[PDB]
Amino acid sequence: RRFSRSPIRR
Amino acid sequence: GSHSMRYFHTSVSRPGRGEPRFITVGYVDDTLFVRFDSDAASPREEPRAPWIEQEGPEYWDRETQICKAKAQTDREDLRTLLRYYNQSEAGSHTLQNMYGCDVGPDGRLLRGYHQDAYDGKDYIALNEDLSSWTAADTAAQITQRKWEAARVAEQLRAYLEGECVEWLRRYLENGKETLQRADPPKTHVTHHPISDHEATLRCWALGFYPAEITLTWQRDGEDQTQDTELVETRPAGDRTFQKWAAVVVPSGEEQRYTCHVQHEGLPKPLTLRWEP
Amino acid sequence: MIQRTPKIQVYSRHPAENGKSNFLNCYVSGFHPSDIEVDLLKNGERIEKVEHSDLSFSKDWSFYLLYYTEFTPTEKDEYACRVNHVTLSQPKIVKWDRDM
Repeated sequence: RRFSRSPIRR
Repeated sequence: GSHSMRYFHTSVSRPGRGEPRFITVGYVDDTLFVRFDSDAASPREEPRAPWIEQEGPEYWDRETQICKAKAQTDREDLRTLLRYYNQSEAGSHTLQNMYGCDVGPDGRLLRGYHQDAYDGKDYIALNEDLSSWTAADTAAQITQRKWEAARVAEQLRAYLEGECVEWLRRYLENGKETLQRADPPKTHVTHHPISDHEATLRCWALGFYPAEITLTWQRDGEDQTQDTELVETRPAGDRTFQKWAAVVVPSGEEQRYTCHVQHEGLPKPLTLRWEP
Repeated sequence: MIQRTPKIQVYSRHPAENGKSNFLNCYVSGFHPSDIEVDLLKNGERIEKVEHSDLSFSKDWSFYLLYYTEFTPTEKDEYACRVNHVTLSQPKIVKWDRDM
């Protein structure tokens, strides 16, 4: 299952 | 053997023609098992392998929320990168991200990944130590400073060490009869004259899984790399793969040529030749 | 924008035998950017029922897609794949050859 805390803002 | 889980994401802007399109897919090894497409009717993450359909309703809701969250941040990031690269808003641009994990035969983490590309070139990548970044240019160094200040690597590292490996193990067990049972190639050699005095020998590998394979032609035991036409490994459409290797051979000496096949599903590497 | 032109392979899912139902595949790969137009052709005319895979990409970030349709090989009918992409000045047409 996917990562739930993917980085916001590049 | 070893196994991998990977999530791929693509956002493509279309100025003057709507909001960016977002497509993400997930793989275990060479098997697609989930997809989300923002242009679908009522977009939801959907199953693409029988062994994931058993996941409950909470699973698909969570996956869809995460996908929508990625679409949302990619839309903002596409606007941000126009500023970082001093680009006009009139052109279409692409953001790609892949992350996931490789595990060894014992189920231990071998490598974790999280890397990004802008317009098809490296942007920023998590390093193998899961605690540092490689930025491809000065624009990516802006993102690097932000992600270092926010301790992004620590969040990714925890996922790659934990949930990534643990859920991959779950999928490998649920799909074991297809994900853990390699299909060896079915092989044969064909023969086609191109002149009265030259003929193409084509060495075929069909129906194999996983996609990794080695196909070579030798002449007196020496690799014919320059003279071999080797097509890219290609999907058959039924979750197996195909490949062939061809050499043009002068009349009378087909017998000096052998085709060598290596695949994890084979009990022994193959040495093939043309004989009527 | 460095742009990469698609590689194209046209082939059947199973070994071809005249009169035996099969699947005709057009695999496009290695291209950037991702917008691409792919048609399957029978005797020069567009085939109506064509599906394709969801956009994915390789380690080098280049994209790939599989387009496919059910078909029955015959001695005389000509099948092909037509691909257009920003890198091309005119669409490429790749004929299906059952020996490849």
